[PDB]
Amino acid sequence: IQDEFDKVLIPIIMVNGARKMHIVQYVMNMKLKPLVENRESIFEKCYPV
Amino acid sequence: QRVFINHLDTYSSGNIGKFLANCVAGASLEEGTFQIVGTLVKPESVKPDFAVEAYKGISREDLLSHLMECDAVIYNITENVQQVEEALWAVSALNEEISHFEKRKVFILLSTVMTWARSKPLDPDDNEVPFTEEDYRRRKHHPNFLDHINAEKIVLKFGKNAKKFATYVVASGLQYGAEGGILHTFFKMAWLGEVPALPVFGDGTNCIPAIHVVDLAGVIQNIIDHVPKLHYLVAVDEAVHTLEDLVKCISKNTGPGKIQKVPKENAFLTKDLTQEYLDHLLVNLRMEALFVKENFNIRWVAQTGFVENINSILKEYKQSRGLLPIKICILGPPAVGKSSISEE
Amino acid sequence: KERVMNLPESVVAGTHYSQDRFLRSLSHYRDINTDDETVFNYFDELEI
Repeated sequence: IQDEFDKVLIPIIMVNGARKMHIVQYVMNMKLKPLVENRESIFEKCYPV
Repeated sequence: QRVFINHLDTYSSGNIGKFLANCVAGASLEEGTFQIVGTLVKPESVKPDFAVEAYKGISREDLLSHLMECDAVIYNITENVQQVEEALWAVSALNEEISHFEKRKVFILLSTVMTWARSKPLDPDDNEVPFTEEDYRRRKHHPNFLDHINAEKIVLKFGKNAKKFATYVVASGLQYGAEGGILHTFFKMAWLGEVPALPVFGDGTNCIPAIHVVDLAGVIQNIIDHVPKLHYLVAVDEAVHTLEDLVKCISKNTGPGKIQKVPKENAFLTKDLTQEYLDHLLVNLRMEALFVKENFNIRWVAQTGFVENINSILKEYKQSRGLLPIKICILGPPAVGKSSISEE
Repeated sequence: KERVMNLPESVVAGTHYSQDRFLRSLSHYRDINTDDETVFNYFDELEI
């Protein structure tokens, strides 16, 4: 299925479940959080000059 | 089966009773409790839960009754003057009980090697020759202990009934384990450790033959089951440690290891060091419980010595007041409050 | 911030608690102790 994600080239993240689960929760929360907060900005590429 | 010992709120009696309760009669002959009854030293004390008897003072009639009630009786007269007179009364009234006896009953008295303080050896030149359960007959006195010796001898006068009635007396080395008062004091000293070197007394090279309360209790049960045919036995370790070794060990493990040898007069200042304890500091003795060591099928704690078992003995003492070290860190912002609270 | 600013100017004089130092250290304190990871995690794994 990861190879299928290659074929589509969708975003993939992975996180480790061996830590106590609330740590893992915080980690995937933290990584997802920019995507949601930005989401109003879908693309919005910008350029320093 | 039912056994008396006096003053169980002394560790010496108390822990013997504790272990003697858990063991089983006759078992000592091999390599569910008893019933145990006891007097308290202190009205502050309360019945040990291995024991069931309660007498903040006992009626002498009640005492004599319970002395008949027991299968065996032990008494101890170390430290206590009054216990000597009471045991003498007990054994005298027991002479009547010998006529009353349900069975040949057992009496035991607990006593210290300190009785031997003032002794010519058998070999005053080979000063390392040991002496045994045979030799105490010799034991050259020390003054209070000489009255103890008198009570011992009187107890053997009644002992002469032998097959009709058994009496026994035992000489104990210095007592160690179970918060034992002298080592407790030196434990207390090293636990605070505030002096950079811990005090040591005159020569200090004097050997103090010693027994541990559990191994003494085992000896007592072995005597009870055996009913040994010699009516005095010695209770001392092979350790042969000098007091110098004792304090060196104590300071090394607990303290700085550093130690200082000082006039005994400097020790005399101390509160819990009764003159009895200072005398224990004075004594050299050299004896071996050969009769026990042949006869008695003890499963030891260890036959060896305090210096070796020191780690276990300290662990016992630390449990005795639960003084397990407390160990903390607290996390967050810095300094103000944080350090303040930590220091509080 | 209030407590620190309320510290005597003499007390704070040149200290790590001078406001620039205080601010930077406070941030650094948070930045290290991510809920992703903290020193606590070692003891948490010991479950003490």
